[PDB]
Amino acid sequence: DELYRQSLEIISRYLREQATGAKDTKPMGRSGATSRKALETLRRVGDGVQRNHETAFQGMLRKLDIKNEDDVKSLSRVMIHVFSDGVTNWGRIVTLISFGAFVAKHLKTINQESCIEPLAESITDVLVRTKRDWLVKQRGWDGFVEFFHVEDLEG
Ligand SMILES: CN1CC/C=C/[C@H](OCCN2CC(F)(F)C2)[C@@H]2CC[C@H]2CN2C[C@@]3(CCCc4cc(Cl)ccc43)COc3ccc(cc32)[C@@](O)(C(=O)NS(=O)(=O)N(C)C)CC1=O
Repeated sequence: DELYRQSLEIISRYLREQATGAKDTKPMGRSGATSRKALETLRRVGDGVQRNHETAFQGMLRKLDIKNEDDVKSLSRVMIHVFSDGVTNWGRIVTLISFGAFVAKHLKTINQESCIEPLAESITDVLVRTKRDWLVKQRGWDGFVEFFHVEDLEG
């Protein structure tokens, strides 16, 4: 399952990078060039979403009351409720992943770093396993990179 593997790698790296503040130096697996550009895109676009919606992000986190492994496990049900049961577009996918990074940073601050990788698997599961058809039709991560591509300015 190339799409799942690639999705997991991108999502995991972003969540880990966000939580630790350090870049992972290990090579990407398959389709490395696209995965690199996807991660760079998430860095640009996800960071903005977290700031543009700072108050709501803090509010949702407080509402979820995330303390440990059991609470982190319960998030899949909530992701299905909120994300899967709605329209699909790249903006909503970025918000899914960006709030994931927001949760990962919370896990770091409460010294629950070990829950970050399971969280990343949970997000990947919801995204790929409920929206595969849409993702394929939109050209997957290549489509993601193309969608958010910014032209160089003249002059
Ligand atoms: C306009 N926006 C961004 C702003 C919305 C912020 C939202 O808060 C609204 C105000 N609430 C927070 C409160 F304090 F409880 C009062 C939530 C902050 C995270 C937003 C909820 N989640 C986050 C969520 C759901 C919660 C659990 C979760 C966990 C992980 Cl690890 C990752 C993602 C998620 C599913 O992913 C989302 C995808 C798309 C949208 C919203 C998603 C959205 O696509 C979406 O559908 N949001 S919404 O259902 O709440 N509604 C505003 C349309 C995001 C969107 O439209």
